[PDB]
Amino acid sequence: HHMISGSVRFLVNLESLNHRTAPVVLKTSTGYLVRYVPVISGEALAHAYQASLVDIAKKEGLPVGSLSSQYEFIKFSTDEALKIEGIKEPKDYNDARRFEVEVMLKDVIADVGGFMYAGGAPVRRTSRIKLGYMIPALRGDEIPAQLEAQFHVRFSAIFNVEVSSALYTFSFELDEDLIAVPSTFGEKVKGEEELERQKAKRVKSAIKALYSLLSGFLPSMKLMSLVVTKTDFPFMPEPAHDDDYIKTTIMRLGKAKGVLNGNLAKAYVINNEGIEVGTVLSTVEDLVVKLEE
Repeated sequence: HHMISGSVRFLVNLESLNHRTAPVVLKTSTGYLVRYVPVISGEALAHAYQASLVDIAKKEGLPVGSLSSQYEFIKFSTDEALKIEGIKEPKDYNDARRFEVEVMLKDVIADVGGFMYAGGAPVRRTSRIKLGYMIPALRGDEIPAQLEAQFHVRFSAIFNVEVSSALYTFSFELDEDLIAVPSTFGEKVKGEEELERQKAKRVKSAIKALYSLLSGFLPSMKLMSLVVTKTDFPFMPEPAHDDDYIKTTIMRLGKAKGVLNGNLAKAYVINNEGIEVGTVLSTVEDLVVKLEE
């Protein structure tokens, strides 16, 4: 299956950021030090992504559900939601596919972003868009000092932090070939013909929704660099911690392609950072257009 994956580096405004935290571990000469630093959750990123997809879908005439249209991504998770949406719950395990397809036909956000209905016969559709946590980018020759300069952490009277911005990174995976494809076991249902007809447009819209995550719910941030891959095998680029993450990504890309017997392995780069790369594009817009091809 074709997937689009990526690793991105953003310069984030600390005032705008400052509340989730996550651990960072430093190996010292006399042991390990664990400190918690501010992060942006994948859930927050997913909300921004899904809100953007709602706007695209409405512009493009794709179906969006009642609650999703209001940027309320309850997404068919309870009987109250189903009543609001006008969808009957699965009557048995064999009705799971009918239900999933009906939900997908009602709401492209539940298709691309997945959903989970808890009930008598539960149905879970995993998200085709997978967004990692956005955490501090651990680059350069003075990593622990930079963390101390940015955050109220000490790796060993209380004043304001020294600096005003920090580099952050996250990674993502979009399983584009699984968009509009049912995930539940069952015999074919009629609505699948209509999903097939809408698939190309749903995929394009999901790719377009990447623009607002990648261009910089979320704090003020500036795109520094990214590498985004297109593979016909599972692949995740290097996290954007080391400055050689783009170079290292291409190395592993080639190796994985051979190991997993792949036919497609394209890589696109945006570099507003001056880092070494070794297809370089100018803007996120140009990336979107290329990923749609």
